[PDB]
Amino acid sequence: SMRTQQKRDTKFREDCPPDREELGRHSWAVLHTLAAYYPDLPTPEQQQDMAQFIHLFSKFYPSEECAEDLRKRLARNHPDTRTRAAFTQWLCHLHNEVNRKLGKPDFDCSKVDERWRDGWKDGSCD
Amino acid sequence: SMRTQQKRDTKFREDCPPDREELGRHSWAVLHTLAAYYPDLPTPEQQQDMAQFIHLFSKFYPSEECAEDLRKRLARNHPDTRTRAAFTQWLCHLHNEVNRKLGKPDFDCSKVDERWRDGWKDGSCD
Ligand SMILES: Cc1cc2nc3c(=O)[nH]c(=O)nc-3n(C[C@H](O)[C@H](O)[C@H](O)COP(=O)(O)OP(=O)(O)OC[C@H]3O[C@@H](n4cnc5c(N)ncnc54)[C@H](O)[C@@H]3O)c2cc1C
Ligand SMILES: Cc1cc2nc3c(=O)[nH]c(=O)nc-3n(C[C@H](O)[C@H](O)[C@H](O)COP(=O)(O)OP(=O)(O)OC[C@H]3O[C@@H](n4cnc5c(N)ncnc54)[C@H](O)[C@@H]3O)c2cc1C
Repeated sequence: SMRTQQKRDTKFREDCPPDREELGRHSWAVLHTLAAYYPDLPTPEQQQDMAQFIHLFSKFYPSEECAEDLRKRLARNHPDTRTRAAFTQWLCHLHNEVNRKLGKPDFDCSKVDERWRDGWKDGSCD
Repeated sequence: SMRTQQKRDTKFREDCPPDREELGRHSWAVLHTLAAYYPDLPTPEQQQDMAQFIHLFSKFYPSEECAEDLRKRLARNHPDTRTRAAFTQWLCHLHNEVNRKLGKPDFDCSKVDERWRDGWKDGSCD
């Protein structure tokens, strides 16, 4: 007809405030990348500090419906910050809870190191 | 000649681990958007919590040269979390310190609400 709700075909200026979905994509990128490089043997102070960082993220996330849903999840499913393996997996399953809520498919958590740190073992990121 | 160092012309798969520059763009988007929606009259607990969030961000940022430079800055220039106006401006000047370090121009901090929350007053984001 002529307007379209397909955003890529409408709004061409990139230096605009993120919307809910764009803030979501930036935020998952930040969280999964921080997790990907977290220590395999973090000190107790680091484990405490990462748990507090996730908690404080949930207080300040500015999409209020998303933030409320996050604070509820963290109440039933505290972050496992014991190791890089535990924390990267924990955050992957959390992200999948949100994907399922929104009708998006599960991401295969076995792929988290390829996706967020190492690149696909086929070399398609190189 | 035939390879190019212009990344947009080389690597076409978007679901790859962010590099230093891509993690930077996601991270500034997250920080400036969190700041944009912070309260104008935050409680003392919120002011404390936002300062700790920035500190913990600086401990966990996984590009180590960037993170070290950040922790140095925060030692000389503590976050002003007293109000939304103070904090959005504080974070803009911090981002400009990094821009200057890297040979990028200053961003006009008077534009921060347009850029990160409201959209340009000319309506080019609508
Ligand atoms: C903490 C948080 C809570 C949110 N809650 C809500 C909400 O309650 N309601 C709402 O409408 N929106 C919410 N969002 C926004 C939402 O999750 C999506 O970010 C947004 O809808 C964009 O979806 P997307 O399809 O682009 O992919 P996103 O879900 O943004 O995913 C980005 C990329 O991450 C990778 N990925 C996907 N799943 C995983 C996984 N499980 N582990 C590792 N990598 C993965 C994929 O490569 C994907 O393209 C929230 C976002 C955040 C960061
Ligand atoms: C905390 C932090 C520290 C970093 N330290 C380093 C480092 O020491 N060395 C290094 O090589 N890289 C560092 N980076 C990465 C670096 O700042 C850039 O993110 C990266 O080089 C990409 O640059 P860019 O030109 O795409 O724009 P970015 O600087 O990523 O900016 C993204 C967008 O933010 C907007 N913007 C720019 N400046 C401001 C401002 N002052 N206030 C509000 N909005 C603004 C503009 O619209 C811009 O396009 C760091 C990033 C972070 C988040």
